[PDB]
Amino acid sequence: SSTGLTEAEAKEFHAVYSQSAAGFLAVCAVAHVLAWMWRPFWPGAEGWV
Amino acid sequence: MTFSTHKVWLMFDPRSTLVALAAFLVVLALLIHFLCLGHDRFNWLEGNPAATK
Amino acid sequence: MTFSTHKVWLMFDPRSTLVALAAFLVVLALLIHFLCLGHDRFNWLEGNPAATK
Amino acid sequence: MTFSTHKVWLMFDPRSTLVALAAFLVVLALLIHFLCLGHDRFNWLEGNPAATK
Amino acid sequence: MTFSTHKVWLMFDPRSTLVALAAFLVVLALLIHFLCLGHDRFNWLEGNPAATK
Amino acid sequence: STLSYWLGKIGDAQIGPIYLGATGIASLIFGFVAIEIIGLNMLASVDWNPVEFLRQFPWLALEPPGPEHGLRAMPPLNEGGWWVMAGFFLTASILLWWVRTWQRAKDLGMGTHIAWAFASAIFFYLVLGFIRPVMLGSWSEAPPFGIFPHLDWTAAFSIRYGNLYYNPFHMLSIAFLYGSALIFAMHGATILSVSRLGGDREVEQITDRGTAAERAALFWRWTMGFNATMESIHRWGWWCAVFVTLTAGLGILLSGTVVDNWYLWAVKHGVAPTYPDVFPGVTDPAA
Amino acid sequence: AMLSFERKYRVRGGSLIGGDLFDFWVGPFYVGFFGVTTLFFTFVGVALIAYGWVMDPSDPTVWQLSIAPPDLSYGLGFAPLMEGGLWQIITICAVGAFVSWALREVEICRKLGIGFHVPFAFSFAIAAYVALTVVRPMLLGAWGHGFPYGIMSHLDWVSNVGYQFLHFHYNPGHMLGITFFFTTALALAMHGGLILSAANPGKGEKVKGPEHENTFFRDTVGYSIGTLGIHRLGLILALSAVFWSIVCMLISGPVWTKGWPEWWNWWYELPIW
Amino acid sequence: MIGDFSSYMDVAQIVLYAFWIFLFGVIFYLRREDRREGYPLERDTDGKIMSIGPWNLPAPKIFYKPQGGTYSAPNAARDTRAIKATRVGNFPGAPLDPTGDPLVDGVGPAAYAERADTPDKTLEGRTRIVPLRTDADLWLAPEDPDPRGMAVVAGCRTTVGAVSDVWVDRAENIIRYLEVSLGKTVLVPMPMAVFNDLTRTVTVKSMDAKSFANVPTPKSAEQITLREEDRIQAYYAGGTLYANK
Amino acid sequence: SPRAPVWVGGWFVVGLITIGLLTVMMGPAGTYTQSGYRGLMMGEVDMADELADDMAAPKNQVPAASERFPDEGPLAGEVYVNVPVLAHLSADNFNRLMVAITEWVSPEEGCNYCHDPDDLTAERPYTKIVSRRMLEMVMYLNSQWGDHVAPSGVTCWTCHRGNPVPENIWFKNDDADGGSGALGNTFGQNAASWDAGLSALPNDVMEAYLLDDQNLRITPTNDLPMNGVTQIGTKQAEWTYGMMFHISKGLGVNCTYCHNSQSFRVWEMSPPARVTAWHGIQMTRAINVDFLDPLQPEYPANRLGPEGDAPKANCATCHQGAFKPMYGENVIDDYPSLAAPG
Ligand code: BCL
Ligand code: BCL
Ligand code: BCL
Ligand code: BCL
Ligand SMILES: CC[C@H]1c2cc3[nH]c4c(c3C)C(=O)[C@H](C(=O)OC)c4c3nc(cc4[nH]c(cc(n2)[C@@H]1C)c(C(C)=O)c4C)[C@@H](C)[C@@H]3CCC(=O)OC/C=C(/C)CCC[C@H](C)CCC[C@H](C)CCCC(C)C
Ligand SMILES: CC[C@H]1c2cc3[nH]c4c(c3C)C(=O)[C@H](C(=O)OC)c4c3nc(cc4[nH]c(cc(n2)[C@@H]1C)c(C(C)=O)c4C)[C@@H](C)[C@@H]3CCC(=O)OC/C=C(\C)CCC[C@H](C)CCC[C@H](C)CCCC(C)C
Ligand SMILES: CC(C)=CCC/C(C)=C\CC/C(C)=C/CC/C(C)=C/CC/C(C)=C/CC/C(C)=C/CC/C(C)=C\CC/C(C)=C/CC1=C(C)C(=O)c2ccccc2C1=O
Ligand SMILES: COC(C)(C)C/C=C/C(C)=C/C=C/C(C)=C/C=C/C(C)=C/C=C\C=C(C)\C=C\C=C(C)\C=C\C=C(C)\C=C\CC(C)(C)OC
Ligand code: HEC
Ligand code: HEC
Ligand SMILES: CCCCCCCCCCCCCCCCCC
Ligand SMILES: CCCCCCCCCCCCCCCCCC
Ligand SMILES: [Fe+3]
Ligand SMILES: [Mg+2]
Ligand SMILES: [Mg+2]
Ligand SMILES: [Mg+2]
Ligand SMILES: [Mg+2]
Repeated sequence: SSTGLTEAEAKEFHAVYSQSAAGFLAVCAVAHVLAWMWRPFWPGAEGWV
Repeated sequence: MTFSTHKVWLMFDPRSTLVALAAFLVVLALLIHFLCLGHDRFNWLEGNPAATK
Repeated sequence: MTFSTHKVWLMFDPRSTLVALAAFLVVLALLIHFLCLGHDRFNWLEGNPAATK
Repeated sequence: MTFSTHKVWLMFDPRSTLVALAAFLVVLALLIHFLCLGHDRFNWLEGNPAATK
Repeated sequence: MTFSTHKVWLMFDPRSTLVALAAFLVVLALLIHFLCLGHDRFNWLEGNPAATK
Repeated sequence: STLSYWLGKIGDAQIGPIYLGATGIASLIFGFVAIEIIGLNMLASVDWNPVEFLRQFPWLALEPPGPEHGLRAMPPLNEGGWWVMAGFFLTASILLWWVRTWQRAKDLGMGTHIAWAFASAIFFYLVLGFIRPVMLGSWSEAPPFGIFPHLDWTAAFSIRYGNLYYNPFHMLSIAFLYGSALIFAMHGATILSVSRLGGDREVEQITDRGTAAERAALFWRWTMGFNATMESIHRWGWWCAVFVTLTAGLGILLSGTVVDNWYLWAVKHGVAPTYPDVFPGVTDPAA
Repeated sequence: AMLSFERKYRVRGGSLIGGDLFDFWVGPFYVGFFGVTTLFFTFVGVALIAYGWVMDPSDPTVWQLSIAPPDLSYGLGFAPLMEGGLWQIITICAVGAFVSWALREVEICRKLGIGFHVPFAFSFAIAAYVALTVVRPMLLGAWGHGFPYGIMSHLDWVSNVGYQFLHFHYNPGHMLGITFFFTTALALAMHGGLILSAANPGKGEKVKGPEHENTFFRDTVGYSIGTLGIHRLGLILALSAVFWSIVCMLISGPVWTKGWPEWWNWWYELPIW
Repeated sequence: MIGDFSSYMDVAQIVLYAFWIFLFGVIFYLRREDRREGYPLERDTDGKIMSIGPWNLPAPKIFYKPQGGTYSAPNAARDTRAIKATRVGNFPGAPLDPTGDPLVDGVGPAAYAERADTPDKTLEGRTRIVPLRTDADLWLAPEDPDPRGMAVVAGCRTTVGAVSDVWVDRAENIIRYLEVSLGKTVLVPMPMAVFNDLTRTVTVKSMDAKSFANVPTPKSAEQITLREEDRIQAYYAGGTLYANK
Repeated sequence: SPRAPVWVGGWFVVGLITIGLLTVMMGPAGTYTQSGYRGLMMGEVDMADELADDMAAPKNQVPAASERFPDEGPLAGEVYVNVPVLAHLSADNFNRLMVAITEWVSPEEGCNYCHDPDDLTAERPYTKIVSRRMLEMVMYLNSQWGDHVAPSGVTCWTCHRGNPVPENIWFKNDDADGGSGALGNTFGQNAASWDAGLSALPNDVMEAYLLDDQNLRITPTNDLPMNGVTQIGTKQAEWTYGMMFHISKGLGVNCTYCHNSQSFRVWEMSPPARVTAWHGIQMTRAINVDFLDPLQPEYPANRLGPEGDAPKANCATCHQGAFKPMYGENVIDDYPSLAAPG
């Protein structure tokens, strides 16, 4: 409305936006799992020993 | 925002919102990568032993 | 963007988007090449031994 | 851009595109030449031994 | 630009292009002459031995 | 072409559009390369940590080659070569920006006065970074690319050549900077005082003198015995601003090349004050 | 009635003391009560400077002339005329002459029917001089803290006061004042060049107007300050430069007594890190 | 030694003296440019033109005005309008006393210059200062109060009228004058007006109720010339000295 | 909403109360002393409360010394076995010196810090070997460097001040160098280092001047350049400046304490304290070259530096932030044994 979009155009844009954001977040989660398997990043009580 | 909040794009202009989120995401990625490079254990290019102590 | 989202160009100007993408990609390539030059193992012009520790 | 995408020039102005490309290429060439001059093994005017270690 | 591509000057102003080319060529010649002067082997006015090491 | 309420209070509210052109794009490319070099050397100097970068940004710099390299055209990168590259790219971007300003003046049918005022600052910048190191044959005499480091360079340059207060061209440049501030406060206050009479429309007052220009002239005539015109005060200000950097370049050219101690130069020429000897028996212990 | 348009402006009025006795001109200069006081203080001060010049035993040149303030041991008291009293009297006369100059400018503005922006801006320079020779000395408890009245010796005072903090460049108020002074020269060059380019467009070009002036800066930096905004900006820049100079000198000694570089430990060791 | 010409002279001293010559030449040139208006000078007792050397008065330069015409400086034109003020004895420097009303006559702070008798134009050739009621492409920023409708108070604490319109500079987007209908319509220069949006009043302390009734008016109600602008602004500026007293 | 005109007078009162806020916030004003000529402003700028606190600091209070035994009795070289450097002291004075040294170096750890707990004759701890060279160094400083340390003198308290590790010691690469790979060379500067007064000046200058004999004299002695004399040195000026920051911080003084800023080069315009500081530079260089550095093999890895070098002394090791160590308190008159080698 204010931006100048119909509710149907907004729905399609949200569909593609949600798909893209879900793919991005899935890739980020996979990358964080890979980085944890490389080197865990929460230290214990002793540190990096 | 949620999977069902499709009307958020009736408030935010999609083109400008995507450029401000892309800019923010790139800057955040750069900051976190430099934070990893700035510490001995997570600098993958310096290649220190993982036990930096 | 996806192989099928051809309508993104009805919202983003192709010319300006291409120029911004080219600038960002060149800047990022320079950044990563400089970060490789800024590390002993990956500076290919300095030619340090691969094993650096 | 490929050998067959001749319609790019209906979207990009040939004159400004060529001038910007010339500027970018000159800056890139100068930067790479200076980076070579900035290393012992590739400064051809300083003429250090190739075996640099 | 090639020997038979005479329609450059239907897109580029011959006088402005000539002035810009003269400026660029003079600056580049000055730069390369400074490069030669700044290295011991190729400084022809300091006259160091060609064998420089 | 967006608007700005806060900027529309001090002045106009419209920001844009900006014309870059060919020389503008070239200057941006050169300058971005220079800025990338400088900033990445700063970030690498704190071992890439952005926390330490935020802590130490004023103290960080890209540093010139040491004196052991002389005027080597391209020193090793991490020994001043990065500084030489950043200086080259910054100089190219600044020169292309000067050409851009000259061209913008020409395409608008306007005179090239801002371009030739920028030429004075470019002359000072070039003396600081390139011309004087060439004559002295050492890149090390050039300022670092840093916030606190170029202040350190300023202080150490004054100390090295014996109290740059005694450099007559430094005195002249300080006189011209003080005069730039003086003249610009004078002119701003004068135009604001005759703004009730249309005095801010100065170019219209130049080709058609109004009571604003007459009263502005008469205020200064009755104050200090002489005055300028609505256009001549701008020549006064332009020349005063140009002389700042012109005398700055002239006084930096002469430091180390023809004069090596400025206080002793002033002593030879009867300029340095002599003070009563409060410490009667102090001599050099190494003599 | 000297200029070709000055006769119609030379009328009575503008006096700050309410009287017609001093309302007259001598040549181009307007004389007021404050003009008379300005000349009184000025001639006293100049004659005392000449006296201190001829009484100097070292036979100084014009550059080496110096009338130094009293010793710090005299405090806020009175020194012998040859031991700082001359500097004190010249300081009093200089303050009086500068205030009288500002008030005479107020009188001239009132006569011309214009604003008092010029006396107000000159009051900032007067405040800088006062903060250097009267206020800061009282804050530090001695008139010997003021600078000597000499062309070259006040440079030595500046140098030694700066090196009393081991690096005066690191003073934050000094940084702000230097930034504003350099920006004032930048803005003055830009403004003078723009007005000269609009008034002198060249050969075959007409005199450009406000549209071209605004277009040149919107096309160069991306923003146009306007023709009224540029003069406000310039006055603000010069006044901010002098204000930050006053601040930096009032925090040096009265506030900061140690090296200036270590003041930035507030940022280097900010509680965040 | 390196930079020496003798045991006393040296290169820096000579460069300094060369800059002294250049600076004195620049100051001479600048002082020549200062004399493009108001010179040659005239005596304060009989108006006799004083002789100035051709080395102090520059040759006339021609300004090609944007809307046509050529202005020269110097121009040999001298303001010789009769000043309605007198003094007892033609002593040099003696100030003048207005004979009648200094505001209407234009004496002193009310004096104005005989500028062009044509309205100021823009680049495209349309009137620069016009009332807002005529132009639809120009409005007032909603962040700022609207002067229209505000009461107008003089320097004697008297409500002399209300603001009916605002005259805007079309070349700078700035309000130049306030059209005030006296409770018959006058233009108040905006720098001479102080706005109070809480009480909805505009204070013009430079005018009295008597002075507002004698404010010069433009020939046209949607068009003002540079001379009319100059006269009105001079009237309000002279009101600071001649109105409330 | 209507725009409210700004209350100029009310905000002027607020400005006055903010000036009061600033006055209470940022100073009772520093105390000045004048050392040179009027109008020059050569002198010291000190906060009175902070200067009084530093004088009343525990490190500046020299411990009370017991009455000295008459030096006429059995020497320590015959009563004791391993006393090569204190074989000329009477045994009573030897015990007094041991007690004083314990009070000066290791009061908390006691006699066992430098001695084997069950054998005072055994040179087992490295601390005893270091302390013997400490004694030799103190004797050498008192006998040979009276141009600087007299009449106050130096004892174990002058540097150690009641703890085994003196407060201000330095190593070669004391400030970690920045830069990864081919980028980021800090050149021994461009950091917030307390050696340079938290300035971006060279922070590793002590090696060039207090261990090496590099030139601190950058300012030429002639107004015009010579043919063989260098015409550069701005970066070399930064090294001298950083060294002068170290000197100023070690003595708690400003540049005007030893210099007239009109010319940092002219000794005739300098206070006589600059001559004492010259002898101090020579003495510190002698200390580091002759005693403190050759002790590196005797130190454990815990005591060495990042470069594996021995700890070294500077101007701040003795002065500890005062123009004189302990502000001029005499420490050698009570201990003539530490005043000269036997
Ligand atoms: C390159 C070929 C196609 C393309 C084909 C696809 C396909 C197929 C997919 C995506 C998906 C995505 N694309 Mg895509 N995409 C294109 C151009 C772009 C551009 C751009 C402005 O150039 C951007 C910013 C994106 C961005 C994105 C992400 C928002 C999204 C998933 C994020 C991700 O993979 O993590 C990492 C992302 C980044 C680091 C940002 C860069 C994105 C890169 C350039 C896109 C290519 C990734 C794709 C998997 C590789 C296919 C190319 C092969 C060589 C043929 N695409 C072009 C037109 N894109 C995925 C998705 O939407 O999930 C449901 C997906 O499955
Ligand atoms: C990615 C796919 C969908 C999406 C799917 C969901 C779902 C499902 C949920 C949310 C919820 C939220 N989303 Mg969401 N969300 C989207 C895009 C966004 C964007 C954006 C500008 O892109 C923003 C700022 C947000 C912000 C938010 C939060 C304000 C809100 C609760 C905060 C939270 O749980 O984590 C704290 C915030 C952060 C850690 C940073 C915020 C940025 C990221 C993108 C948040 C996403 C978290 C969400 C769980 C992702 C799940 C997607 C997977 C496919 C399951 N979303 C897109 C359109 N979002 C939750 C909610 O409403 O509360 C009950 C919720 O259950
Ligand atoms: C040189 C002669 C033709 C040309 C012939 C081809 C052919 C054939 C191909 C491409 C392909 C590409 N071209 Mg091409 N291309 C041209 C001019 C350009 C320009 C330009 C503004 O000048 C740009 C930015 C590009 C960019 C690109 C890439 C986007 C794309 C593949 C990327 C890649 O290879 O990574 C590297 C890219 C870069 C480092 C930046 C681009 C710089 C150069 C000019 C890229 C050329 C790469 C291409 C493989 C070289 C082939 C030229 C030979 C004579 C055949 N081309 C000119 C007009 N180009 C490929 C493609 O799209 O397939 C999917 C491909 O097969
Ligand atoms: C000098 C005589 C002719 C000319 C004759 C030719 C011929 C023949 C050829 C080219 C070709 C090229 N020319 Mg040509 N070219 C001319 C002037 C120019 C100018 C200019 C603004 O002056 C530019 C930028 C160019 C640029 C170019 C390149 C884009 C292209 C590839 C060559 C190359 O190695 O790239 C690197 C470019 C540079 C480092 C800057 C270019 C500067 C010089 C002028 C390049 C000339 C190269 C050419 C071999 C000169 C030989 C002249 C002999 C007498 C034949 N030419 C003039 C008008 N040019 C070639 C081509 O199109 O490939 C299929 C080719 O076969
Ligand atoms: C009379 C002497 C005074 C003076 C004069 C002067 N300087 C001038 C001028 C004049 C008259 C100009 O016309 C010119 C100017 O344009 O000023 C606004 C300039 C100038 N004075 C400058 C600064 C300056 N002047 C100074 C001083 C002074 N200048 C003197 C006091 C100083 C000081 C005190 O040291 C400084 C720092 C510049 C603002 C400007 C010249 C600009 C220039 O050279 O630009 C090219 C250099 C670059 C590094 C390019 C920018 C690179 C960035 C990476 C750009 C961003 C790119 C990016 C792709 C953008 C988009 C990002 C997206 C995410 C949106
Ligand atoms: C506040 C912003 C800037 C500013 C503004 C400013 N100054 C102004 C004005 C304005 C707006 C005026 O209207 C007024 C004027 O008329 O200018 C032509 C003035 C003025 N700015 C002046 C100078 C000046 N302004 C300076 C600075 C600045 N002025 C600021 C940068 C400096 C500096 C930095 O050094 C100087 C020297 C004068 C030309 C003039 C004021 C003239 C005046 O006061 O006349 C009356 C006094 C005398 C004729 C002489 C009195 C002499 C004493 C009795 C004895 C001497 C005492 C003195 C301390 C000795 C100094 C010795 C050494 C330190 C040299
Ligand atoms: C009772 C009795 C004793 C009577 C005798 C009375 C006598 C003798 C005289 C009258 C009384 C008095 C007090 C006289 C003053 C005497 C003195 C000392 C005069 C000189 C004072 C003085 C400050 C002189 C100038 C000093 C200098 C060098 C100033 C710097 C100026 C400078 C850097 C550049 C000049 C640039 C000019 C001319 C700027 C003014 C100017 C500005 C700023 C505009 O903006 C403007 C806008 C539009 C049109 C015109 C102008 C314009 O003219
Ligand atoms: C990580 O970083 C990112 C990517 C985020 C980007 C951010 C960058 C940042 C934050 C950069 C910050 C930079 C700062 C703060 C810079 C400050 C610089 C200052 C204050 C400089 C002061 C003075 C410098 C001067 C005067 C330098 C002059 C140098 C000159 C003129 C050099 C000329 C050299 C030439 C012409 C070389 C020519 C090449 C030759 C001819 C030698 O080749 C043979
Ligand atoms: C390190 C700072 C020491 C402390 C703590 C104590 N002593 Fe000491 N002792 C030290 C040195 C360097 C020497 C050698 C003297 C020399 O001339 O080289 C000594 C020696 C002794 C001895 C002599 C033992 C022998 O030779 O057989 C005795 C008896 C002795 N010291 C006593 C002693 C006492 C009583 C202490 C506590 C007050 C004490 N020592 C502490 C260094 C150090
Ligand atoms: C006494 C403790 C001093 C303080 C306080 C300061 N300086 Fe120093 N200065 C001192 C000495 C003993 C010497 C001579 C050293 C030598 O090897 O001859 C110096 C010398 C300088 C110099 C160089 C002089 C020359 O001939 O070039 C400079 C530039 C210098 N001093 C600067 C300086 C600064 C900036 C100070 C405040 C931070 C400072 N000095 C204080 C002794 C003392
Ligand atoms: C004149 C007699 C010898 C000197 C005696 C001491 C003089 C200085 C101390 C008294 C005066 C200082 C305080 C003055 C305050 C003035 C406040 C306006
Ligand atoms: C002996 C030294 C003489 C120095 C004279 C300097 C004269 C400088 C004149 C500068 C202005 C020239 C005219 C420019 C008008 C505008 C052109 C577009
Ligand atoms: Fe102006
Ligand atoms: Mg010679
Ligand atoms: Mg280091
Ligand atoms: Mg260190
Ligand atoms: Mg102190």
